[PDB]
Amino acid sequence: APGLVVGLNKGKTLTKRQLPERPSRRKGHLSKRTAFVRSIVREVAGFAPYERRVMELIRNSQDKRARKLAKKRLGTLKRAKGKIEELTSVIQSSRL
Amino acid sequence: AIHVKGQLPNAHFHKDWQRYVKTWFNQPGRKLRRRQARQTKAAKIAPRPVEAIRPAVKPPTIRYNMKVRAGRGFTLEELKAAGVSRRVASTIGIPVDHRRRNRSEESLQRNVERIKVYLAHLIVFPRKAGQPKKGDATDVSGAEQTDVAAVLPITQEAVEEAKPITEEAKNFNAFSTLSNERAYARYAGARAAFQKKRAEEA
Amino acid sequence: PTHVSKTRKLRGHVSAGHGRIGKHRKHPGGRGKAGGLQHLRSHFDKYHPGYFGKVGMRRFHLMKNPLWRPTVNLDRLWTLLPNEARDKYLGKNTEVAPVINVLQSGYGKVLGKGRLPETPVIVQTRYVSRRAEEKIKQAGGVVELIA
RNA sequence: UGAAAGUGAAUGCAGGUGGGAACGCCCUGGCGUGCACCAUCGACCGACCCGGAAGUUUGUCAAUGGAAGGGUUUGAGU
RNA sequence: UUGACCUCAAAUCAGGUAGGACUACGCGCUGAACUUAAGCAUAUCAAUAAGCGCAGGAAAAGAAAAUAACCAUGAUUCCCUCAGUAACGGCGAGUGAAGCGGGAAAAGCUCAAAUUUGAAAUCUGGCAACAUUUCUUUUGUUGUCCGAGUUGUAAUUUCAAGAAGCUGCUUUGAGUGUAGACGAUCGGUCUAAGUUCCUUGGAACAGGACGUCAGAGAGGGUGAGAACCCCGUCUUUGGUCGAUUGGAUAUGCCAUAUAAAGCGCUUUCGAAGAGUCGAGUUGUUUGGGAAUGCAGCUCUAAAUGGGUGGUAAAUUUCAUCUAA
Repeated sequence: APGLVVGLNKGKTLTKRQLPERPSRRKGHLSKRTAFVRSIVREVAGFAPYERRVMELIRNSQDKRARKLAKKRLGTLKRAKGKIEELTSVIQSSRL
Repeated sequence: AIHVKGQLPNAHFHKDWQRYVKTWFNQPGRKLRRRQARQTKAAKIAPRPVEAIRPAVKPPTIRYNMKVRAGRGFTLEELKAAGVSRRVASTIGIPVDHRRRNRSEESLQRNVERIKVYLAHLIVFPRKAGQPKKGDATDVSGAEQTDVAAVLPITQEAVEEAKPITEEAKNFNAFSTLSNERAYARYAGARAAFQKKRAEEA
Repeated sequence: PTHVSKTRKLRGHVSAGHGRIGKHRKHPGGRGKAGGLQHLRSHFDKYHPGYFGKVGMRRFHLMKNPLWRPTVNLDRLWTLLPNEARDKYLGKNTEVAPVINVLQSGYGKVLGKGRLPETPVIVQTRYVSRRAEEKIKQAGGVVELIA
């Protein structure tokens, strides 16, 4: 397959290199300062009404309909699940 | 109407096209204008070459990857290997392409040698006449405006000449390998699904 | 030229070659291919069968670049070499066999039409048909697959 | 060539049969030879309908693969 | 009661600026119908004409929230090619791009997010000096007061990185005269040779002799076809004597490099744009097809996150880019 056009690892075999990391690909990494500021803003502002609804539903352990509510609010399951872990982490911290 | 031998007509001429017809009567006039501007630029920027040095890259497709063409500029990694500072390169006329990167030592060595030849054949005038500093020519009397194409062209890889036929080549089935590897790639996903499903069942 | 045209020979004849009964009117049958299922059906179904309807599956964002695979036959393989190479290798037994990279010549597959001389030769190619490679092997040559 | 994945054109002197241009030969015809063309019989390539031999690895029992052979059907083919 | 600050007014307040025209080309908005479909309603005409707003000598676009699936390419624009193609279409009439490839041209960067905190280091305006000029018309520097500014002006950084550190080499003016040379530039100026004879005619610029010039036998004029009568034409991309500019030079002077910067390795940290992305829906658009763009309304994230990989959805990987 290597050096064969067809196959699984198709293509010419060359002396591979280690590409230096791109600074533009570091984006999305949570900084210490960004994490600290967002914690302060969370503690000052609070939660959105739908975030309260999802939190209450998860507390009642109706997770499936909590996920459905989050998806209907945000718009995607990817974002809906991401909010689910965020609010799940919040409630566990509150109970502890 | 349609009653004659030949193709069915397809003339996209139902808009007001006569307003937007484009004629080419200025084709020699445009050609002469480009040359005069080209000659003006060469006289304005002399002695340095009219066209900057470009790297040698490979086009990105199975249809063209066997050819070597000219790129936009030398990558940061290539300049660092050649010993040219990123800031200095743009001053002495070495284009720098931040977007490109060297995935193979073959391409890196190709352009590194390309820069090294350019540096060896380069004459850099001192900023102040009479005091050469680091990279700087002591004698600049013989400077002339030449062409980078004459000094250093983009050369395609030479077609391999005759080589002996080995026994390991003799006992090699080209068509069977092609069909086997195509089927191997085609059912790679199904095999992995079978193996994982069997594993969880076990 | 207009001085060898037919409009120069109809000067004096009233209808100008278009008849007195039917006349030359603007569009007595429609404009273009209009009517190919109603009144041009005789022409369409006799001289252009297959014109109407759908066939096959529909492919989005087709790019011909990853499908590029021009083909060469076996009898054109030796023509792909320079004349000096041909004179050096055809008909003479040498320990080294020539290499014919068909990719450089601009082909993506070696097909099996034709015959080859009795001289071993290395064929470097992306693809090869089944009996094309069989003929090369039986002629003494080998096929080395490139990427 | 197929909608595609894909495969991809020599049993033979690149094939027989009939008519044929031109030439040769023989005593008006006869014999040889047959260009171009059409009638035609077959071979090859692809699609379709069968048929499952190697090989490949991965499930070997299987997975993948698709040679031989069979159609006298199909193509804007050799 | 005085004051401070915020907000909001007034003045023929000090100094400025906007309108209108032109609109071939350029950026938008808005927006048809005739017509084609042999009728016609989707379609087409056409993202056209008309209407409206806003620019420049070009405008726009532009340094990737870009392609691709390669041995990968590398801002934009235009040309050829892809290609009348993929696709879109009462799949009817008809419509219809993009990647690569070849070329013309090429040039890169600037902020917001950082404590200068051992010192708002920044800026407008008044006044007073000096200075400079396409220019007594232009453009500034210095000083000093009022003010703007800490609800943030400078330096520093922009993801291609960078910042903090660490040793160790290399590098440097936003200068101002002078002199001459070398170029460019619009412009005043200079330009070779028959009008010699005969015939015709109102007139010779015609015909016939005899000549001359030619780097000039383009063209015009002059009482008929004039290289030699005249303006010109060639020499000329030049001589000249006056001008304006360009980049070097040859020097003089002011330059406080205590500084500023490139490179080198860091067990390090590394701030990255929100009623925005995205989702649904409704219009409109596209070749974009279980939506290509745009807009309205509803819901509205995130932090290895978020875009895009041209068949909807869920999960998992892989590339790629870094939006508002």
